[PDB]
Amino acid sequence: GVQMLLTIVGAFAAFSLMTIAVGTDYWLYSRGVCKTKSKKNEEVMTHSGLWRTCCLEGNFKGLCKQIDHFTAEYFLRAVRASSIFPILSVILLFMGGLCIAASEFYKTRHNIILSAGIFFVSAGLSNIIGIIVYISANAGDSYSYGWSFYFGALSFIIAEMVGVLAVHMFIDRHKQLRATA
Amino acid sequence: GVQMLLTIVGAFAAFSLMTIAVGTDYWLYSRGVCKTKSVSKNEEVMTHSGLWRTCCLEGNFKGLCKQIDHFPTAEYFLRAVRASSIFPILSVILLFMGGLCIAASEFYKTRHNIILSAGIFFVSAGLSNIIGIIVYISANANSYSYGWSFYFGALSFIIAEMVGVLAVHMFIDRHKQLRATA
Amino acid sequence: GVQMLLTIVGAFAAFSLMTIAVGTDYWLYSRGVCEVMTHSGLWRTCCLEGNFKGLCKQIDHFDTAEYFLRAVRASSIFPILSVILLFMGGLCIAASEFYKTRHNIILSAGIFFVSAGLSNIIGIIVYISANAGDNSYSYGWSFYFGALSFIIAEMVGVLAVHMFIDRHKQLRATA
Amino acid sequence: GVQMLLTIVGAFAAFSLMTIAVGTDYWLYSRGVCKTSKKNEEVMTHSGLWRTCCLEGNFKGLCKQIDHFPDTAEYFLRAVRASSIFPILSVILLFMGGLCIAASEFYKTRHNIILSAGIFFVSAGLSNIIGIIVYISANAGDNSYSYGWSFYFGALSFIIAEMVGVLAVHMFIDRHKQLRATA
Amino acid sequence: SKPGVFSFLDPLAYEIWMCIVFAYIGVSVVLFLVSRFSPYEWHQPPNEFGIFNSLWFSLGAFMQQGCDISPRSLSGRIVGGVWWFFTLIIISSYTANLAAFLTVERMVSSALSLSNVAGVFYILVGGLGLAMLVALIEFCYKSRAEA
Amino acid sequence: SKPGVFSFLDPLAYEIWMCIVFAYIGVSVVLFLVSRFSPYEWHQPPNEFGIFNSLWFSLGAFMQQGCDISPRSLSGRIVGGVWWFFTLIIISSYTANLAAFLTVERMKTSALSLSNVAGVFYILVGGLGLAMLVALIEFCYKSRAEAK
Amino acid sequence: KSKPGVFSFLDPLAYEIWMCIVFAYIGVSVVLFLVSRFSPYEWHQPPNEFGIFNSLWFSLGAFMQQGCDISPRSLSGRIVGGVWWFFTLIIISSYTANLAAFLTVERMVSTSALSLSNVAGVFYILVGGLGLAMLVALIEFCYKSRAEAKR
Amino acid sequence: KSKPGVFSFLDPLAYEIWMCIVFAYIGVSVVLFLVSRFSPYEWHQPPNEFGIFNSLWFSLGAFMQQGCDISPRSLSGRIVGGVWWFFTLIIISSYTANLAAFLTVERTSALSLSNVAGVFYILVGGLGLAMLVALIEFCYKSRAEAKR
Ligand SMILES: CCCCCCCC/C=C/CCCCCCCC(=O)OC[C@H](O)CO
Ligand SMILES: CCCCCCCC/C=C/CCCCCCCC(=O)OC[C@H](O)CO
Ligand SMILES: CCCCCCCC/C=C\CCCCCCCC(=O)OC[C@H](O)CO
Ligand SMILES: CCCCCCCC/C=C\CCCCCCCC(=O)OC[C@H](O)CO
Ligand SMILES: *C(=O)CCCCCCCCCCCCCCC
Ligand SMILES: *C(=O)CCCCCCCCCCCCCCC
Ligand SMILES: *C(=O)CCCCCCCCCCCCCCC
Ligand SMILES: *C(=O)CCCCCCCCCCCCCCC
Ligand SMILES: [Ca+2]
Repeated sequence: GVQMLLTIVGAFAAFSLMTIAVGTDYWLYSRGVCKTKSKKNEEVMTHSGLWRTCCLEGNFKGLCKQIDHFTAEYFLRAVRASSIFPILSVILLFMGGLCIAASEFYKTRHNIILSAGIFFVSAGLSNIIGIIVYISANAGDSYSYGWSFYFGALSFIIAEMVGVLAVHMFIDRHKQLRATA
Repeated sequence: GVQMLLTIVGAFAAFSLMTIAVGTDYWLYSRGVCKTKSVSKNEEVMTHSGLWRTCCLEGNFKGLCKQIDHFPTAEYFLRAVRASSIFPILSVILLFMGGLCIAASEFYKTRHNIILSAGIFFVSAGLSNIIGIIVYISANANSYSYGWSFYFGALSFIIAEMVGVLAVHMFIDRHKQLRATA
Repeated sequence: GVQMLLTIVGAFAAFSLMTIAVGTDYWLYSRGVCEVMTHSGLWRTCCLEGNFKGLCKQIDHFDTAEYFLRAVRASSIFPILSVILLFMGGLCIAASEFYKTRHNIILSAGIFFVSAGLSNIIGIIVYISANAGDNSYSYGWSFYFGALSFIIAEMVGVLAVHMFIDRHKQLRATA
Repeated sequence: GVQMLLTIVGAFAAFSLMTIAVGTDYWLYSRGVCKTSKKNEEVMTHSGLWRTCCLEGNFKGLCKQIDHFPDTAEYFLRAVRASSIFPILSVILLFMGGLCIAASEFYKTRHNIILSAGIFFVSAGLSNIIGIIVYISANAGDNSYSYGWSFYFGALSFIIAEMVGVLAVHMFIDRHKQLRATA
Repeated sequence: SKPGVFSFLDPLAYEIWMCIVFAYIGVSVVLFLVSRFSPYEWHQPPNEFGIFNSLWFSLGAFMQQGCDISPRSLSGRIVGGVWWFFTLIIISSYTANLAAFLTVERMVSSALSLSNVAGVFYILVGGLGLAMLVALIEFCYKSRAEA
Repeated sequence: SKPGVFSFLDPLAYEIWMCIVFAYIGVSVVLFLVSRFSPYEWHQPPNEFGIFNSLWFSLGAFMQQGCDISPRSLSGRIVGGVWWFFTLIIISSYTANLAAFLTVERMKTSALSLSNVAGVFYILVGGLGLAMLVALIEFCYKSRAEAK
Repeated sequence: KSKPGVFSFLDPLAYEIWMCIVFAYIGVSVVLFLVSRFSPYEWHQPPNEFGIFNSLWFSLGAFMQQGCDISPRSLSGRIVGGVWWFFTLIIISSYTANLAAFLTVERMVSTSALSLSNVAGVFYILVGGLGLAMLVALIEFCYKSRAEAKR
Repeated sequence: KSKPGVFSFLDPLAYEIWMCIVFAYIGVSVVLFLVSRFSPYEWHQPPNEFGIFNSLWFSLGAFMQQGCDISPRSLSGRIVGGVWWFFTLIIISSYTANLAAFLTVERTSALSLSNVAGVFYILVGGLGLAMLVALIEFCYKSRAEAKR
């Protein structure tokens, strides 16, 4: 059905975008250092990401380092470092996709669709917390966001929309059943 | 009945309390002078004032009242509206015409449109009172306090509005009986 | 019909008011030079007082946001778009007589009038955001004429849509 | 019944937690003198409603009596936080509500005893709020101050009293619905 | 220096607070009059704005709380409109004068404490005890009457 | 030190009131139009949004109050959705600016007085006068015309 | 740096007021419940919809200015909504007017837009409340489902 | 000299607080939809009017402080409604309070049209979109009917 195609296509997109966001280094465009700790100190335009930063110009152009991420202050810092939420969003979208995959091979199990709905909606919710934790921490420690930030931001919308679409399929399953009698 | 009793009592009370207020001079307990044409020192005493006169209360020159100097283009209008006290005086007129309506309502019976007149007059009288209080407060604006005269108008307001609802209720009930005979 | 009559009249009134406004040089009463009081307009500034009395002069209309607003005002599209859309509403009302069957013509008139008012309310927000962008100023008859065209256009717009709503209504009744 | 068992337990719980609150001396944890010639005092003290005893110092456990009269109109507060009638009126009301509930399970048919309990619990919780506000609004008049477990018992007692009040009304409603059913 | 109990009534003057009760009483009597005086409207009441549901509309309007009845007559739809503008200007003048009180008290050369809002809490617990009195009294009457 | 009767309008400039009144007519001749122009929704009207119930909803929204009617179509929720924003921004500006007008007493902080907001009553009590003049002309008409 | 706290949106009002709003909201919701439904002379079927649950909701809505659908229709139940609408009015006005005193006085020290960090605690509560709503709704679905399966 | 901008009514709250009010509006709405109509047991005609499109309108009227015609009547749905009315409250207060700080201390005259000239555009634009959305449906519904 057309709804399943949009759900499958939308599930793929939401998942691909988020994994790209978590695996790319274009979350922010700030001024900073690209060289390591070790001189000729100099602040250079850097395109930092969720994990590693990268030099955008100069003689170290493209050299990429590891963000030295480091009490409620520490809690947020730890959450942001590990980035559990931007990965838990990836995880939930993948789990949601298996449920849609499983649905075709278990037509009598309607619950398996609801699970995809909940997974997708929960995935979007984790992504919001990832965004907030990212920014909130990003400010505690001039700047413009890159595409990776907007890939995860777009992933939120797609996941919510696919979650809505998945919930509607669940209702339709039960709705047809009820009509039979 | 019981209804017309409450209305007639209320209508009379609102008229009395709003003729005393206009006619007495205990509206505002300020601190000023009640004398004039000072010969050739500056001394202001406590003087209860009203709509028409300022009267001393302490020291010498006691009792002595002096017509308030009302006029001593937005402010021109305010002084004129406050120097004539139309709104406080309009309220006595309306509350009186409302009384005439309740009286007539007995002789010229089966003319319900005289109870509605009564109710509207009483409601309009309350609305005049609000403006005459705002104008009064706005115009007069050390320490100052408000006296009984002021709390009579402010009480003549409620009593009137309440007589207004009673007179509207009587008009409703009158017409409802007509819708019930048929 | 009474409603059809209060539309033609209202439409011609709105169109007349706007056409006068867009061209009469009496929009703003400020102090400048063609420094003496002047009766500015939408295209020309004329010296109202003192010497050279009545001499006129084309207005000097000159981030990219600043430029943008300056241009849309310099060209006065919105006041003149409103002059265009009111004319089309007028034509549709006139053509509505020729074709009693087709009722989409009055609805077109309705949309034109309503949308024409929206072109005024935008020409009154670019002419106020820019005269201040570059006091004792005061607004004038030509201005209010414009504003009055809006009101008459929304009202005529309601009349047009009511005529439509009623025309389709009678069709339903027959059935 | 189940709805009654909770009411008995809830009445008892509310009354117990308020009596302990009014008696214990760990309402507030502030800095003050635990003793009636400059005295290097200012030692950490824990105060209740009538007694203030320091937590540390050479006077490990020495207590004292709060002085609540140390010019007009405001006085009325100093005299409502000195008799502490609102905390004490809340104890009395909760006790009276328990009597009603207990009397209810005996007489029966009366139905209006179960309601009375409902009015004696909801009002008890309402006297408690006023006592809480009066407490806080009096200390402010007189700042690391922290609250102890006697304050949080009087706060928890309020919650249990309102819930028993709902429960007692819900039993009154149910008694009357049973009457209407037989009708 | 400790604030007064009924201090939350100080941004607006007494004269405003007293004229806000005379306007409330005068908008509800006008709301009711126009709503029900006409016998050509009754066909069962025309609306619901009696003397009591109009005192609730005016109060609900003032406290920025959506009412459960809206006037549908032309006359009644004017009393409601001039009482939504009044409310708007008056409620935006307490919040904007309170923010002027609180500001100039800081820059003299801190969060609000219960001392500042002691009054609202009292009034509240005094209207909850007044409601239980006005509800248990009626209950006594209706019960003593059935006897 | 000499406040005006209508000094309650100072926060916003004159042109922001000449345009809150042109936006209110606009958003009402659009709400009505989009709600009732269509003949494929009628049967009895579709919704309670004529040209009078629209001019109310808009004067209900701008006053932060509510009306029993609420747009139910996509075309009607857009209108009602952008006028619920053009309200939040303005009703807030008016406050946030009035707080500026009262903090910096440009020519310590005194209480507001009746003379500052006197107009807010001359108008109310004028709308209670107009309301009674509109209610009675009806009664005066509906009575005589029917009695005839 | 002076990094603002997570739960800093609650600065304007002291900790006492906040605790006392929760206590003055539980009371208003019990008294409303009582004054409305305790009297059986009104019942004919409940006379009002103000059950304890629908009272904890009217009182909540009222506080957040957000209007609701139910509204008291008795003299008693109206003295509980009238003093609660006035309480609500002063408290919300005193939060906005003290948050506007802080933000100003700080602007006079010697850009300025509020930053997510300032009010990041109102997003955590939101996404947390959203997830509790999706838990309260499934433990109900699950529950009801098991019953249907056994029977 | 700093001329006011067009979309300067969005200054009090920063960029990341206007993007996250859109990510939270789409989050509340979806969640409200789900918790209300996912249960097959409550169904039967739906139990509540909180479909997806009616959940995007409830969550919008809440944020704009206006009222809607539906209030959730379930525990699940009433939690979403309550954590969103609290969010809304803190954010609409933080805008009025920050705006006041922006107008009180300039780092105080009547607010000028330019200062809000941007809201009035979004209004007209919304009104314009509204009419398009309406006439497109009409056009479609018109031909498709004659084609029958
Ligand atoms: C069916 C449910 C309802 C759906 C319909 C809801 C109403 C549509 C408008 C929403 C908010 C109002 C418009 C918000 C405009 C924000 C500002 C803007 O357009 O952009 C600013 C610009 O980015 C600066 O650089
Ligand atoms: C079913 C009818 C009833 C429905 C009920 C729905 C409840 C929704 C919650 C509303 C506001 C929640 C406010 C949460 C405030 C949290 C405060 C906090 O976390 O404070 C931390 C710390 O203590 C600071 O010092
Ligand atoms: C929907 C059908 C019924 C609608 C009923 C609407 C009633 C009026 C509502 C609000 C306007 C209030 C203010 C009106 C007057 C403001 C203008 C004014 O008087 O301005 C004076 C100023 O001095 C000039 O320079
Ligand atoms: C239809 C029934 C509608 C509902 C009816 C009940 C609603 C009550 C609402 C507000 C009460 C406000 C009370 C304000 C008390 C002010 C106290 C006062 O006057 O204080 C003077 C001050 O102490 C000198 O210094
Ligand atoms: C019949 O006559 C019974 C009603 C009369 C007595 C009412 C007693 C209760 C009054 C209301 C509760 C007040 C609580 C105050 C708490 C501080
Ligand atoms: C039928 O023809 C009725 C005509 C009479 C209409 C009277 C309108 C009421 C006037 C109310 C006045 C209110 C203000 C009072 C103080 C000036
Ligand atoms: C039946 O088995 C009911 C128990 C299962 C409940 C599962 C709840 C999942 C959705 C809520 C959690 C959301 C996580 C993300 C929040 C940010
Ligand atoms: C069928 O598809 C025909 C649709 C016709 C749509 C016409 C345009 C809609 C309204 C636009 C209004 C613009 C107002 C602002 C002008 C500056
Ligand atoms: Ca403010």
